[PDB]
Amino acid sequence: LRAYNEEKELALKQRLSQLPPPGKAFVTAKEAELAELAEIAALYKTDRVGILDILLLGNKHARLYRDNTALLKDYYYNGRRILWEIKREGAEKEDWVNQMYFLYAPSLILLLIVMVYKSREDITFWAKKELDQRVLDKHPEINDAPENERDALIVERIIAGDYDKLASLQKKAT
Amino acid sequence: IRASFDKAEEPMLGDYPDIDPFPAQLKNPYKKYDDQQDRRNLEEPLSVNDDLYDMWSPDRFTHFKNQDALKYFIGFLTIFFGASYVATYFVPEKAAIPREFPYEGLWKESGGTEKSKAFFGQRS
Amino acid sequence: HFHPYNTLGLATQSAMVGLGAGVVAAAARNSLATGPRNILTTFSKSGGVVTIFTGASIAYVFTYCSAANLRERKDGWNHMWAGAATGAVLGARTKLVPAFIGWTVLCGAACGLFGWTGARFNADRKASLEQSPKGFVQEDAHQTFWEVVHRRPLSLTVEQLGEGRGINAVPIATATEAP
Amino acid sequence: ALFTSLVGASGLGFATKFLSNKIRLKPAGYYPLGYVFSGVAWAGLGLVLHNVHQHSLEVLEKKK
Amino acid sequence: DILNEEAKIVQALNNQRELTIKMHELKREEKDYAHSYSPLFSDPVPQGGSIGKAPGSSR
Amino acid sequence: MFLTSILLSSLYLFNRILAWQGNVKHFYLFASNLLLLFIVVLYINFNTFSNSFQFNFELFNSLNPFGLSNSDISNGLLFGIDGLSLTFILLTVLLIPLTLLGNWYNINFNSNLYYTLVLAIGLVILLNFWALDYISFYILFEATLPLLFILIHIYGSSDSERASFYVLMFTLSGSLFMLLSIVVISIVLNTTNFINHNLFVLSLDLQTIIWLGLFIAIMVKTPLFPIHVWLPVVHSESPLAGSMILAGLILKLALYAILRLLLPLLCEAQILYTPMIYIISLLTIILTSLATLRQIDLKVIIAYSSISHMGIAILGVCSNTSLGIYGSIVLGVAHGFVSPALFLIVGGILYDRYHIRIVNYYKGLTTYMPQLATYIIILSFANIGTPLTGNFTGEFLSLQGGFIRNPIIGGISCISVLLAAIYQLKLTNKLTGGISSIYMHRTNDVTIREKFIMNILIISTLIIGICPQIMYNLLYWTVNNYIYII
Amino acid sequence: EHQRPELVSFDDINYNDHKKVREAQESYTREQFIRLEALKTVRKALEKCYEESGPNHFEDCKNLAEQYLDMLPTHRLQGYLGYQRNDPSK
Ligand SMILES: CCCCCCCCCCC(CCCCCCCCCC)(CO[C@H]1O[C@@H](CO)[C@H](O[C@@H]2O[C@@H](CO)[C@H](O)[C@@H](O)[C@@H]2O)[C@@H](O)[C@@H]1O)CO[C@H]1O[C@@H](CO)[C@H](O[C@@H]2O[C@@H](CO)[C@H](O)[C@@H](O)[C@@H]2O)[C@@H](O)[C@H]1O
Ligand SMILES: CCCCCCCCCCCCCCCCCC(=O)OC[C@H](COP(=O)(O)OCCN)OC(=O)CCCCCCCCCCCCCCCCC
Ligand SMILES: CCCCCCCCCCCCCCCCCC(=O)OC[C@H](COP(=O)(O)OCCN)OC(=O)CCCCCCCCCCCCCCCCC
Repeated sequence: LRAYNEEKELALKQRLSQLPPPGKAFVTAKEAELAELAEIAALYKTDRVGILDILLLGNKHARLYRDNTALLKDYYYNGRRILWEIKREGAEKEDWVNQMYFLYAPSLILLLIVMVYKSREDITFWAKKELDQRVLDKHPEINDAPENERDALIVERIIAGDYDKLASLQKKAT
Repeated sequence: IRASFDKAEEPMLGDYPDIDPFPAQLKNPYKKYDDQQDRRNLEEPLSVNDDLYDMWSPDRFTHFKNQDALKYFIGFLTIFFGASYVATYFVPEKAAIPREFPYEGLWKESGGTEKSKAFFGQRS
Repeated sequence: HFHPYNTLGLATQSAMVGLGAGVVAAAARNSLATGPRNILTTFSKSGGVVTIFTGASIAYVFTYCSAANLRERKDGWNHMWAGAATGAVLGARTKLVPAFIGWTVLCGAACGLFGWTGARFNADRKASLEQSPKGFVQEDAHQTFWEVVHRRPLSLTVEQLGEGRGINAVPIATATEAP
Repeated sequence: ALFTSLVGASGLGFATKFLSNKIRLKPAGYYPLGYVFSGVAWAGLGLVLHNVHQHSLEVLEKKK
Repeated sequence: DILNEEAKIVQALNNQRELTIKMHELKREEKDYAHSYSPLFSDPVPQGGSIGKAPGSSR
Repeated sequence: MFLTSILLSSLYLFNRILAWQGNVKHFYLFASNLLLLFIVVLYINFNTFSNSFQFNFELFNSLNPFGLSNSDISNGLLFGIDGLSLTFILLTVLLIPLTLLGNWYNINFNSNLYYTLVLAIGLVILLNFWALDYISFYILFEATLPLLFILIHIYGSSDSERASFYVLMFTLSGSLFMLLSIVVISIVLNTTNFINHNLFVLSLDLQTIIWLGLFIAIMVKTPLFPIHVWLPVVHSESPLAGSMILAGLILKLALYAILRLLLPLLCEAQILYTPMIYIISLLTIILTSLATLRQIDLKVIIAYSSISHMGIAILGVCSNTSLGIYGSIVLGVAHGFVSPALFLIVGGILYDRYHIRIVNYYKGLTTYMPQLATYIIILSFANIGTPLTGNFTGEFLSLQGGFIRNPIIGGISCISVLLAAIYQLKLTNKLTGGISSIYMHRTNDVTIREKFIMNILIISTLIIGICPQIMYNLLYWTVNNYIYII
Repeated sequence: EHQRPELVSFDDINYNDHKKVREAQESYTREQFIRLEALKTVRKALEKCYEESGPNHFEDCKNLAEQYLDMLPTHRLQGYLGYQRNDPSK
């Protein structure tokens, strides 16, 4: 539930009405006219919005706000192009970087994480264990072998026996 | 217009100026063009089918004629494989027998079964 | 099976029909026009229509009957060859070769598309859903066109597809059995 | 269900009033009781078509 | 618990398929003279034009 | 009442962001980004052990027209996923914030129109891959075309009239024959359905002549040889978003539709008629990858590159073998990464800077843009099919699957590695090398957003190129669901 | 927990119920992966035979090499639509 001010929001338009257009206010290739603008351009940045203030108001405030922001935007970016204005530090955060680094990128990493650990349940990893269980069901005496010996005593059954039971689903064939 | 494909595009152009296509490489380099890299003045009319006559086009040798060059290449290809084939008739014979192996030709060592002894095994 | 066609008889019938069509079209062209015209300019300022209606009508049915006789069957291909001949007649009015080749290819393809569907502007009464057995089959019946079954016989699919690619007269696993 | 079949036809009504405002070059909410009028009218059309479909289903049920 | 929720949908589509086959067969079914035409006055039989009528005209 | 209340709240929030903020670039980004958070949680609850369709819903049923329905009689519009259907949704949803981002600082005139059209023709191609009837697949197979027509006509570069007419005309002209072949199997079977049609056989004389109506319908959409008239000249005049979403999403749809529609009820009509598919796919690979050499324009080259890779892909599908199906899927998921990155390079970055797309102006890009010439080279060498990039895994398996089915056509078609190297490296060394050009003032380096897009579209190729198995957990049923080798 | 669902043939399961049809599809599929793991196990054994044998691999496991080249045409994925759409002996 952030805040705004109404009378400041009217006085800002009263301030802007006497100002030159954005296509003129910076095309003079200092501080007589360029010093009022370097504060007004920071009125774009100063972040008076309101979280719950957008919900609980009428459109009379909304149109007034929207026209004021649409002029402060030009006074910021035109002065950024020709010339706070007269500084240089990096990097001035943009408009898209909040919901591409903090919603797009972590969901897009979470997608990689889920794809890696969903690959654990695979048909090869299940078919190997099912084939070993099918060996140990018919011939459970190789369970009595030691733990190191069983991995070579299953393979002699696999190589030896068929153990596939595909021709038993095809009883119409023979 | 020199090549047979440049001639075959005369009825398409209607307002195109139809200039003479000349390679960008065979221009001299010592004239100071706008583009020293590609040998081309700033507003110079490009040819019908330019990108065979670009600097980035093929190398386009200029010493031999291409027809002659074809004859010389196939001439070397012929004089190698003809001489090396005729020289197989003038070969001398060997002084040794091929060597021999035990165990009925090592049929069992390189695979094999008693019925299958023909495919595997050498020089009993 | 079939019966061969009288090429000369069908061609001279179509020649008479093309004659009558050329006459009625020249009579239509006189009256649906402007400027000074009389009885004699029926065939003077005719636009050359009676040659169109005559030549197309001869060439189509002559090529059609000839193609149906030398192939000894009737399908949509005969309409393709006959429409190619019709495009040859209609292409010669514009005395240019790539035009002519285009007329012969495209009119022949359009007439072949007409012939393949049944060579009819209307429908066939029988052999369509409202008047043909459709739905599932009831017993081990020969599955006709328009019908569905659940499992085709393997001896039928080996006759239709072949004995090559992956399809075989015995499935591959019971072909490799322990006894 | 009857209720969603009312709410959807009422939403069609809100779309009619909205688009009729936007052809006349008015704002979105111009005469905001007119949304209530169109919602009730098109919802009544949903009532009618819902009941006709009910009775048609019952006529099909009675044929067995 | 998903094979069952498929069997439900496939039954719900085979029911609609049999519904269509029925309602497409119920169109082509021939209809009575009392359903198709005038419900009362169910006969097609005229007795038309009785003022100067002649005995022996019925058949 | 609850899900109605969510909509009545969200439309109000949309209204108030329309009122105070001017653009809805931020709320379209927020919505299209939350689509990821939704679809990944759908991926978590996806049972991979079942061939079955997991998440099913009918819209527009009789008993409930505005919403969901649970009845014993269904005539609405079915929707659901498995596997196959889900890899392409995951391809989609991580790309649509990138095209929505892709024109961020660009539009300047009726931006609210443009981003609405782009987001809408992305949501329609989500629900393409959700669909389950033949009609519900088809009623969104051309809900794209209106908004594509108007997105090309307005906002197209120059001579966008003709391109907009082509994207309506060619797609529609090939699409009506698909409508014919859908009508025929909806009056024979009386079912539009993607679940039951494995059961239904047809007569070979019926199955023969309805495969034509779908094959010369996908011949237009993945542009095969009597088509691809329209592909480069819809690209070359498109805007930036409608080129990425065309070449990354609209093309792979018919790769999905040859799997979903054709292969499992046309089973016996294909094995007679695959060696026409091999003719057409080979002489798109031989012909359209050879007309790339003589191209003056710079976006048209990447257009014909898309044609050549989609011609490799459909001789992996039509192999009736097990490696080719998975190879064509990994082609469709990796070309949809590497190719819109190339459209960001050609009409994305370079047309924003210099506004003319002729090749002849552009040389010496290295001396003033080093960290763009890197993205020229690694992304080109990803398009050719260097290994470890995910394009080679697909090219390799699809050439192998097309080598099983007919080995002479596979041996001839193997030359595509050469033919795809020729034009791409010829373009790369014209752009990368030489003295920085005369015509060209030095402009900005590639900026933070046009790196943020690129590194996503490069890592997402490299992960598939290092492990193509990260999506075998989805696809291993659909490797089997389409083989008819008895 | 390694679950083992049942085997359902396509023969006599009445292709009007989608329960037994889909289980028959998945069962023929899963048994086909099992049929493949025998190929993938003999290949793993043949390579160990080769690497330990060294020069006499020609005669130590001629049987395993010929074994692997016998299984290779007939242990792969083949499709349930071949056996579902067609019946032998009809
Ligand atoms: C999607 C774009 C693709 C365009 C395809 C359009 C062309 C489709 C044509 C094929 C089709 C319509 C089927 C269309 C259904 C879907 C149409 C889909 C969209 C339509 C746009 C028209 O078939 C026509 O084919 C022509 C040439 O092939 C013939 O030409 C002519 O030949 C000469 C006289 O024969 C004339 O003297 C000559 O003047 C013409 O030359 C015609 O005779 C024939 O009627 C086939 O219909 C027919 O097929 C036959 C089996 O063959 C069926 O009978 C069967 O008999 C037993 C045999 O096993 C079995 O008991 C059983 O199997 C079945 O009982 C029929 O029931 C019937 O149905
Ligand atoms: C029988 C045994 C077989 C064994 C081989 C037999 C000999 C085969 C020899 C030919 C094969 C060589 C590989 C083909 C690619 C050639 C590429 C090439 O050479 O590009 C070089 C060219 C610039 O090089 P250059 O200007 O000369 O450099 C001078 C530096 N001072 O750069 C360029 O700008 C060239 C751009 C065009 C590249 C060539 C395009 C045509 C390629 C022909 C391939 C044929 C495919 C036909 C497919 C039909 C299939 C049915
Ligand atoms: C142009 C004509 C085409 C048809 C009109 C266009 C479609 C209109 C939008 C309707 C379709 C999507 C929205 C509603 C269906 C999904 C949400 C839902 O409520 O159902 C939950 C869904 C399936 O339902 P179920 O799993 O059975 O659980 C319900 C138990 N009662 O459980 C799930 O698995 C969720 C699946 C959601 C994914 C849907 C596809 C994502 C794309 C959404 C696009 C929506 C476009 C809306 C545009 C808004 C503009 C104001």
